[PDB]
Amino acid sequence: TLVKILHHLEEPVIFIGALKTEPQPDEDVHCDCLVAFGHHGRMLAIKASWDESGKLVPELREYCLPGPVLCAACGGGGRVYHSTPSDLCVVDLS
Amino acid sequence: MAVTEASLLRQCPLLLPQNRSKTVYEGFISAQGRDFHLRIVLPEDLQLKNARLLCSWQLRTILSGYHRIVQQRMQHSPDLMSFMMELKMLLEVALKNRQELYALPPPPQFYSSLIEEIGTLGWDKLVYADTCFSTIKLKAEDASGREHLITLKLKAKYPAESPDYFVDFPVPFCASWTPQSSLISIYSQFLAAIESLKAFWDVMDEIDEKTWVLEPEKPPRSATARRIALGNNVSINIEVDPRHPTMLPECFFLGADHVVKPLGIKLSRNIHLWDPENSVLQNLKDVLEIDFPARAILEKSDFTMDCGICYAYQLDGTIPDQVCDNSQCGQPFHQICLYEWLRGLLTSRQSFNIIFGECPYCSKPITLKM
Amino acid sequence: IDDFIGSGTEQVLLLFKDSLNSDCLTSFKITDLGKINYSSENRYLVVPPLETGLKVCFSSFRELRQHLLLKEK
Ligand SMILES: [Zn+2]
Ligand SMILES: [Zn+2]
Repeated sequence: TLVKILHHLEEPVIFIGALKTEPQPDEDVHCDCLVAFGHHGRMLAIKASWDESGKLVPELREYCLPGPVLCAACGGGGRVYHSTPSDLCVVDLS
Repeated sequence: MAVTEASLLRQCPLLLPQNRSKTVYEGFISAQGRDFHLRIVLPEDLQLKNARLLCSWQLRTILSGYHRIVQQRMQHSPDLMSFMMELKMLLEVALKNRQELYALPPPPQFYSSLIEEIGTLGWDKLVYADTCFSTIKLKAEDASGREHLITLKLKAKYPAESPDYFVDFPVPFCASWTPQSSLISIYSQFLAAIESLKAFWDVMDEIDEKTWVLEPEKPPRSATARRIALGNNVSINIEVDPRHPTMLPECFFLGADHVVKPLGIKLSRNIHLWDPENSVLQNLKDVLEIDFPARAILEKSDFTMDCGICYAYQLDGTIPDQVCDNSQCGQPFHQICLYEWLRGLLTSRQSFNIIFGECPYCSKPITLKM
Repeated sequence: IDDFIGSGTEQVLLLFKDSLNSDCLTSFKITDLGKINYSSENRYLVVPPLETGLKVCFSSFRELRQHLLLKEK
């Protein structure tokens, strides 16, 4: 010199990243999925479908994982390591 | 009702007209024990040709991949009544397609009752439980002292509906499920099936030990067929009836046309001396007047017992089966490989399911029946 | 009290009396009060699924509380 709204989780945002689901070494991996976390432990996931109508449709999930999530990161091969004040847990999207 | 005074109340109880002019509805819409938030603005007049429809972001997620259907339905649908009818029926479709989002176990009668019932069984029985508590796998022992497992896959309601039972043995298991039936009930059914087959298990285990079982390898419990080796590079396959195992099975031989003739002849002449009070092996040995080899592995380890076309043992299940009617070749082959060869030759001619023509190695007449 | 194993989780170390030997940290007892226990499977089969059941049930509980506040609004 415009800004677009995607989902609006009701609770605050903690981590945003991206994953390689269906991982069938290189640093730049062409990421298939998109990930966000809430504090209260709503997870969001997005994927490309191209299924049933012969056209691309956005596949949303919206999970409710336990505990106030405090932080997270992404491990190679559609894995997310996230942490609640009880334990450090993992989620496998692959 | 007919009119959308009472019919609207009866079919969207949870929609409260906010304005005097019934123009702004708000509230909830019901589907599969689940209310979703919704605020459905009409114009000054009752026209859905032009109408806003706003949602909860939870609802937008579940109506992704139908936005066009909804927009079409708004424009084409006469009244609001029928609109809501169509919208609900479409939510039933959306959720029932994404059925993987569901099956939440109730806290009061699930996690407690299943432990009570497993206590009723015995904890030596259970071998696996899933962290969703969805899958369990349970164990039982024969009079023989053999382990047979059973997987259940269980829903949000275990005791209401039947659990999905996956069990090894070949005949279909039937489980009389009531809401009053339980893990001990269906376990007793499994033991009943076991003790009924007991003879079958004993016949096939007796086979696996005391003869060279060839064309199942690491056999399942479902398997009724048993390609036994005898001599070298001739075999007999054997499909046995579970209900009457000791009874004669459907039986036939692969191998050399000059080797197999006398075995068929001897079987025909001795088959009356079949007796279902002996064992399978104890009848075959004295019917066929022979003994078996117990895994001739050490001596003929790398003798080239392969196709002699592709030079492989195990071509996608396939075993070297088809041989030469010749003392000097005796060369085994595969069906697939020997067809693909013989199909080409100018020498070869085909009858109904038969192909005549030359053994690759020795150029003598060899016959293939598909 | 600390993680001497290198599991991540804390353990308790207990040192018994010096009457045994004039030597430091002889006669120890290391324990988690769960599974880890050092010193000088039907049981161990059903706890993780039951804990996951508790966590799922806890998530549902909290979800319904949220659902209920919405209806009040
Ligand atoms: Zn030949
Ligand atoms: Zn071959």
